[PDB]
Amino acid sequence: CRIPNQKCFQHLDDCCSRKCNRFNKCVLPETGGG
Repeated sequence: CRIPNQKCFQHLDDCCSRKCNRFNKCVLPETGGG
């Protein structure tokens, strides 16, 4: 899905995973990058 490696914010919904790290960046889910 839409690549989880972007910047994530509260009202910023882009990364399909919504998995964010300590740098407020999206990270890859266990599902992958579909």
